[PDB]
Amino acid sequence: EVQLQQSGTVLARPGTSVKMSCKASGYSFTNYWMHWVKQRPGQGLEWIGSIYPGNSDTNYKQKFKGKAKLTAVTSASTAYMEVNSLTNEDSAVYYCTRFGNYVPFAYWGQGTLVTVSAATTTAPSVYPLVPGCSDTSGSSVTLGCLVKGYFPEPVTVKWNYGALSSGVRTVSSVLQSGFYSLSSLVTVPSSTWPSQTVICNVAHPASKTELIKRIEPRIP
Amino acid sequence: DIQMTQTTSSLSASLGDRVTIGCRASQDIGSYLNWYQQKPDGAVRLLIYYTSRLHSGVPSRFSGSGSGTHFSLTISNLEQEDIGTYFCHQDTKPPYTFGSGTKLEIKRADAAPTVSIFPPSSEQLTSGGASVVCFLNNFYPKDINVKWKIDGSERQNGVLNSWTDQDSKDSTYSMSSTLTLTKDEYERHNSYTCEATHKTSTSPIVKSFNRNEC
Ligand SMILES: CO[C@H]1O[C@H](CO[C@H]2O[C@H](CO)[C@@H](O[C@H]3O[C@H](CO)[C@@H](O)[C@@H]3O[C@@H]3O[C@H](CO)[C@@H](O)[C@@H]3O)[C@@H]2O)[C@@H](O)[C@@H]1O
Repeated sequence: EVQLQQSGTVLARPGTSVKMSCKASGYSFTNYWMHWVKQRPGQGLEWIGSIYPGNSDTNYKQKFKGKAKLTAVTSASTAYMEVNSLTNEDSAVYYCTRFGNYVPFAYWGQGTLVTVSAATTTAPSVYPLVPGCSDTSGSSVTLGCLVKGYFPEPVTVKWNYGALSSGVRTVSSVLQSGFYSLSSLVTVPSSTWPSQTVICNVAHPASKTELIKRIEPRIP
Repeated sequence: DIQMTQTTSSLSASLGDRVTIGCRASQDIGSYLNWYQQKPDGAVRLLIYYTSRLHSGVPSRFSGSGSGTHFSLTISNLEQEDIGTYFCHQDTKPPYTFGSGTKLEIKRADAAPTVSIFPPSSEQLTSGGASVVCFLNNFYPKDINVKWKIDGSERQNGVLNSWTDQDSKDSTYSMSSTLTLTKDEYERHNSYTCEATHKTSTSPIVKSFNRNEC
């Protein structure tokens, strides 16, 4: 019922600013403190500050004064945070979260991932993972998609537009020489493939790409 | 500021066992200590607030204790759904501070991996690159190594290893090892071999193909 809907992933150059949003629904926006929290990879959670949309009173951790700016727009039931003078240390997932009443952070946004980089967006290359010609044998087959050379994070992978979820294994992304790669694999029965379309759907929000790769037997 | 310190960064425990996750505050924070669970998809959920009070849909298996300086979240009998990272949070007054989280893994019966090897696709090859993939499926424990041999010789360079998160249903892991070469390099060799060493067997699980398709 209470929901906090945050804006999507952002890629920003060092020295610039980003403004992210957190749309609140299912409660009276002006009657609760909205807090913002920063999560850097392997570096815990850090409280940035809070705003009370009712009167737009703000609190900041000393560190973030002049660095993060919290605003609220009542007509839009939306809380904003603008982070300026961006550095590598600002690359993080930022959460908006509601405080109170008589409970702490009971409701959380899904997080907004910020990547600070001078590098441009690069869509992934997708290649099928198909058993070799001399592979023998089984009642189940393992198929996959190699997702290579993309930037920034994230990439999501699904199978048959989400209809295939059982036996799906998607490994964590890896950063190598400035670019990310990952792979997703699925094990399906021998009578579903090559019989049916097994497509991997690769989405890369930063490049606004939604890719498909058909998994088909090798050329004989 | 009040420094929040979690006892350990990672914990492994069997289903049904009692699990405690500790948090320590650098000053006395009374009862103002909260526990959140973060799932692999990054979703955050309040479990315990004000030291010991359970929140929405939180199983009775959860309990909290606190002295004002030392705190713990306890799970009476570990369940499958309890996988995740657990963070403490003091909210006496601004600035609020958090512990750095304890990652909770399920300890499972040992499981050997199922291994698969994937030659480069014709699609990739015609574009000038070649990746060979070794996939190790549904094993436990997480610790596993993959050795690549190209024409019988070990190759460590251009190899990328990555794991899935622990399976939310059966607690197994999977991983892939990706060997990247140029097409020209790939076509200069015949035999491609990955060897998977795991505690489940003293002998490596070996998967191989020959580029000559035989
Ligand atoms: C039980 O511990 C858990 O609760 C605290 C959070 O509790 C605080 O939440 C709201 C502030 O957001 C605050 O309650 C005030 O807001 C309500 C009005 O909107 C009023 O009920 C109350 O207003 C004032 O606050 C003073 C309370 O001392 C009271 O004198 C005056 O009415 C409540 O303090 C979490 O941190 C713990 O987990």
